[PDB]
Amino acid sequence: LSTTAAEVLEHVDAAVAAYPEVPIARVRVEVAGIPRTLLLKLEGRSPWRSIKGRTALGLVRSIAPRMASRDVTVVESTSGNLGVALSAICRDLGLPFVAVVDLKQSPVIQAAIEANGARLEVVRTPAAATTHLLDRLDRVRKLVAEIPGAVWPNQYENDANRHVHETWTAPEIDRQVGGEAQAVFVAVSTGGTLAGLAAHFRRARPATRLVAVDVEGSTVFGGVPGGRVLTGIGASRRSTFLTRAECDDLVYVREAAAIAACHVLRADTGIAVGGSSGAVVAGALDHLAAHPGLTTAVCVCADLGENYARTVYDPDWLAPLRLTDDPGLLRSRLRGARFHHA
Ligand SMILES: *[C@H](NC(=C)C(=O)O)c1c(COP(=O)(O)O)cnc(C)c1O
Repeated sequence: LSTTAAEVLEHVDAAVAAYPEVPIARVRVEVAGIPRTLLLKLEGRSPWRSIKGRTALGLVRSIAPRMASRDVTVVESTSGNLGVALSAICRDLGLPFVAVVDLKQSPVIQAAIEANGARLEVVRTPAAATTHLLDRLDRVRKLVAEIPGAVWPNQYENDANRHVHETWTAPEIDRQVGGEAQAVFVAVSTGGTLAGLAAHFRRARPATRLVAVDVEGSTVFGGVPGGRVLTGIGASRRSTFLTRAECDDLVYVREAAAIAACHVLRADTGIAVGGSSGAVVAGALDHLAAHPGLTTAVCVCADLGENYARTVYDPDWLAPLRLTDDPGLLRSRLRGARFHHA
């Protein structure tokens, strides 16, 4: 171990011992005449305000031994959340960090990345092309060549991503509500979270249904990429970590139901979840309607609504999509679903 590498490892292990337990909010909603409990795993209640704080620590740990000195620049592609966490860890460690982003990124998340002193490399792909991710990966490789010291953790293929969720995220959930949860709903982009959770649950709770939630136009599990307004959830490439056989079901959600879920849940309970979380809640509403015997499920909520305050919760961003922020109208997009505290 070099000097820089020993320290990084130690910082990462301190962050992990000091990482809080992520809470669960218990919510009830009647679906097709049958009451259901949603266990919302609120991963935005966390130091870097998303689940990707765990991902980021997993990844930094894996790239530490590659660090000779403090010359190293950390480069990574992100839709947002991983940026914030890697950005913060690198600020805390004194290591420079370049975040490769595109124009679709949530402004709130982009601002939290800049505030951590990262360098933003914006990619100029026009919003409503389908090559954003490939263009980001493209630009990352240009930067790894053009910058000495440069180190790419590769969230997309680095097994540390799935591994952290298998060994940390999934046991915590299991320990909290494993005896109760008949299903777990998980949004996909890289697929590392679900691949990790699935690896844990298929061993420890085989009877628990694992359900991927994705959005229209995402090709995590195959298909033809299409344009999307939501971020975090969805990718224009197949997952390295996960195939369709590794989970029990897969539901795609229209983005307007995801948006509707965000607003209605907030109105009904005061829990404001992030965009992918709304898609997960919408997806669980659909899935439970088709499964009368499923009455308790975890929704893994990747982040919270404060990250989307100038998109998903902004009346002006919604107007070009023909949507209000009126909970009553948006409830019609969820078949009248009503949430309450359990
Ligand atoms: C993670 N997405 C990112 C690509 C990132 O750069 O942070 C993500 C996900 C999907 O999680 P995976 O483990 O499948 O990548 C879902 N929801 C949000 C908000 C998010 O940041």
